[PDB]
Amino acid sequence: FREDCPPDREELGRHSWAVLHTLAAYYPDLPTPEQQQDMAQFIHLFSKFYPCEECAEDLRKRLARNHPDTRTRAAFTQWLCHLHNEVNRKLGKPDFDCSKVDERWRDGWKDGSCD
Amino acid sequence: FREDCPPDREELGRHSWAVLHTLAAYYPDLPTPEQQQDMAQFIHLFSKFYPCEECAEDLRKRLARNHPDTRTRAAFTQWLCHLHNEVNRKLGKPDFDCSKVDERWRDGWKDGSCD
Ligand SMILES: Cc1cc2nc3c(=O)[nH]c(=O)nc-3n(C[C@H](O)[C@H](O)[C@H](O)COP(=O)(O)OP(=O)(O)OC[C@H]3O[C@@H](n4cnc5c(N)ncnc54)[C@H](O)[C@@H]3O)c2cc1C
Ligand SMILES: Cc1cc2nc3c(=O)[nH]c(=O)nc-3n(C[C@H](O)[C@H](O)[C@H](O)COP(=O)(O)OP(=O)(O)OC[C@H]3O[C@@H](n4cnc5c(N)ncnc54)[C@H](O)[C@@H]3O)c2cc1C
Repeated sequence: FREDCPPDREELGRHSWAVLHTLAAYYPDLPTPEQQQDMAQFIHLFSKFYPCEECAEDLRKRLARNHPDTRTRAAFTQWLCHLHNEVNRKLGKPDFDCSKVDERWRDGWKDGSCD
Repeated sequence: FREDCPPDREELGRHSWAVLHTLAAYYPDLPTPEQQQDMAQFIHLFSKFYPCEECAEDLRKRLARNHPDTRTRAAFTQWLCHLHNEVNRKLGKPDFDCSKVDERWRDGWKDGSCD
């Protein structure tokens, strides 16, 4: 019941996926070379400091198997959605439909259910 | 009432301070030179992509005025608490007592109110 407590692994995960998907949703459609480098490196550095060891190793192996595609906002928001679905699958959670990621993390649902 | 909606600036901020303070709380007490460099750069890259423009410019000016101290976990968790209090003050919110940051973001309150 006490809200201002350290978050657990699941709470830290929800915070972290919200931060990552939100950063992705606003990344440029046409990023410069340096922004593309900087986002890849951000993701790398995120995985280095993520404080759940099991999460982070798993994750660093995932990233080795599937490198951040930061060429454009489309590629990068989708890449990150595919990444997050691998973690969902690993954990027995259903796939998120990646075609909804702009709705979910930038624009809101088209039916107006977020307004 | 619909929970799976894009977060607003305040919601994105709570997610983001939770992610940052949590990363800090678990940073090493004796980080290697490369970890020290990597955390400074992480913070820099975070400020580059943070998607609230007003938040980010403000923030990039703050960081120019007061560089991330990543020499140790003590210095870095405190630095980040001081940073977050400047944003609190800017916004008319009261100071967070930085002496509580291990309790709040790693260990839980000493009275056991998080157990
Ligand atoms: C980088 C990272 C690695 C992690 N590794 C582990 C691990 O190894 N083991 C472990 O137990 N936990 C791990 N976690 C935590 C875990 O993924 C969940 O965050 C936590 O279990 C809470 O799950 P949840 O059901 O609340 O939804 P979350 O997975 O946290 O998702 C939050 C919301 O995002 C939306 N969403 C779901 N999937 C996608 C998607 N593919 N794309 C866009 N939006 C989506 C949905 O609205 C969902 O409610 C990791 C978290 C992160 C950020
Ligand atoms: C980097 C960054 C820059 C931002 N810039 C702006 C801006 O320019 N303008 C704007 O309107 N909003 C900005 N925000 C959002 C803003 O700071 C708040 O997150 C948002 O207004 C919600 O505030 P809150 O009252 O819910 O608590 P938050 O400030 O989000 O804090 C969440 C919790 O952290 C704990 N806490 C509070 N202070 C500290 C501290 N100093 N150290 C450790 N723990 C603490 C408390 O438990 C608090 O409830 C920024 C957010 C971030 C992450």
